[PDB]
Amino acid sequence: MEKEFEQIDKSGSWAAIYQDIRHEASDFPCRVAKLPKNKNRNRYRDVSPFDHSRIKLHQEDNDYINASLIKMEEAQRSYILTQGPLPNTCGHFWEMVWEQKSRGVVMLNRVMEKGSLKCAQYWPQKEEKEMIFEDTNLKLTLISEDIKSYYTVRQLELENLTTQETREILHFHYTTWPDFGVPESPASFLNFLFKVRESGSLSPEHGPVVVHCSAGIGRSGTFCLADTCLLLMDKRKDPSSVDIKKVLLEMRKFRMGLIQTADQLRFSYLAVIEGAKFIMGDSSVQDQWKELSHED
Ligand SMILES: CC(=O)N[C@@H](Cc1ccccc1)C(=O)N[C@@H](Cc1ccc([C@@H]2CC(=O)NS2(=O)=O)cc1)C(N)=O
Repeated sequence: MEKEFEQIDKSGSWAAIYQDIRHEASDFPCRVAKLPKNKNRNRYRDVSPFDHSRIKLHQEDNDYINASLIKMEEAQRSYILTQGPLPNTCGHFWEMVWEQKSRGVVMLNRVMEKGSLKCAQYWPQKEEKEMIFEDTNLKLTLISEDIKSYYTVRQLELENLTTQETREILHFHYTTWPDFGVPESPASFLNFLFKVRESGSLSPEHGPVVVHCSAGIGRSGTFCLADTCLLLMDKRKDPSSVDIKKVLLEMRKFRMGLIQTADQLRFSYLAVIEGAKFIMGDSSVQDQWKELSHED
């Protein structure tokens, strides 16, 4: 992929490669997302979950949520990519986290971006102001948060009011990744991803991590593509066979539009090439990424 990257850069063909991918991308029915009754459960009329991979709420009322299960078989990791919840779907969103047994939530957007609301304020900002979602009977409380220069890690307590159970949910919020944009640098991106990895949120012992931005495809796709590619090059006899474009197409079989710009695709290569340094044997890179990320 490194020789690929150079040749692509050299030829100034990113937009061409990326466009080929959009052309080859799977096209699956999204009937349920399109039902008349779910119009208000969709943030963007053009971003919908495929029927075969959509996450189903365990409610007879209406089991719909704009969320997709990206099940990467070879990499042995699953991710749920969903849109930034709407004012009326925050209860659904947390019902999904409970039901799917997720341990962590990765937010890659801010609620307001470029003067526009891109996602509801679905978690409490103040410990004393917990949130109650009456429709799904859940309760969410902020226990503590650890704010860094470009991301914030929150410790939340989700309580299922019906069953009296409590679970700790880790919220990993990347606050400076712009819409249709790319992280500041590969190190800052990788320092964030590895933070998520180290927390244990991505382990098979837990349900799929929930990843989202505003539409749940651009930034979310980038994050997931890099993570998956890094797992692949660590599992394969030949760490060089990993084809980023092929992996992305694999992911697009579960949710549409993953990776929204040719530059986000380029950034994914950069991110994976650098991350490979850790995969291939040198753990020191991690410590180096933290320095370059300047989280303090
Ligand atoms: C109101 C609305 O849905 N507007 C639609 C346009 C539309 C489509 C069909 C009919 C009428 C209007 C709309 O803006 N959709 C958005 C969908 C969309 C929103 C946000 C992104 C973001 C890009 C990124 O890097 N991260 S992300 O949160 O996935 C990516 C895609 C768009 N196309 O930009």
